[PDB]
Amino acid sequence: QFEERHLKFLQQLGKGNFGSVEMCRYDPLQDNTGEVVAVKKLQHSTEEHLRDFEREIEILKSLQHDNIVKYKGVCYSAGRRNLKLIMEYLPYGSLRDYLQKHKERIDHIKLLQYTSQICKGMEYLGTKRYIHRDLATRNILVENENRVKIGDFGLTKVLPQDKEYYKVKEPGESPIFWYAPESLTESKFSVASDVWSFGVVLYELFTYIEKSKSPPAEFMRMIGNDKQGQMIVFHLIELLKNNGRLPRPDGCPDEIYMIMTECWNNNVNQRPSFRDLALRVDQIRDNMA
Ligand SMILES: Cc1cnc(Nc2cc(F)c(C3CCN(C)CC3)c(F)c2)nc1Nc1ccc(F)c(N2CCCS2(=O)=O)c1
Repeated sequence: QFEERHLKFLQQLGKGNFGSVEMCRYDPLQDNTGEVVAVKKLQHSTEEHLRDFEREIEILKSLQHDNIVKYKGVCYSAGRRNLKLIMEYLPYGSLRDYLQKHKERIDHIKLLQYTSQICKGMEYLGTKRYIHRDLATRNILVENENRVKIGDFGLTKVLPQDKEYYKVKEPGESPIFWYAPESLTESKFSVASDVWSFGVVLYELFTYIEKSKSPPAEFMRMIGNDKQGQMIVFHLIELLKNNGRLPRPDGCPDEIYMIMTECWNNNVNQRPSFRDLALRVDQIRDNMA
């Protein structure tokens, strides 16, 4: 759909797990009438990454929801190598940076608005049996002050038809401080591990991304900063099996922290569903208004 000769580079937006994203202008008339778009590409176009990137593209194309970043197309040159994914451009960047920069205008009601939008997006993913696997505020984007969207599907897996978990071990470093215990121990990913990660996202939101209060800082302080290398993971595992948890963020109401701790159940089957999470969050939001 998009021809790369018209994809005009404006800046690099971010560099992630085997991918990078650039802000470009698609200007096929070359008269500065084209629209600004986001362009995702691989930084090493090997074949596992190309096939996984094709899976990611197909997954994003199959999703249409107010709280999921919009797929716009693909662009290739030289016979389908250098595949690029074209997406809508969201002008406010990640929810992590946005929250860090506007923490004194964003009150609790607004945090719960974002929360409820994230839960609706995640429930829509669950209806397609997609497991996102990388839920974090750095991965949620801000369209405007009233709308956020889940935004990076590079790790998203489709559940097998006969099971409710997906076992995956990738080469790479892993956002272990967002991982459910069964994901750390058995590499099992499910809707319930996405619910654990969502609990961590709720924590993040209510810390307003204060630097010492991030999940990596809190967990490294809890287990001890002398842990170093693979051994860190080991200690984290013990911390979670002895019911060590991230603390209640400053100013967080007890109801919200209880939602968080209910999402951090060691028992996979006792974690709430995203529909219930949305219902509780919406009722709290209505109580506050
Ligand atoms: C699809 C999409 C649409 N619009 C936008 N708008 C956007 C607007 C911005 F002002 C910024 C920043 C704000 C902060 N300073 C540094 C400069 C500009 C920005 F970073 C993004 N971004 C999108 N995606 C995206 C962006 C950035 C990413 F790192 C990743 N990721 C793929 C590798 C890891 S990642 O999965 O996080 C996806």
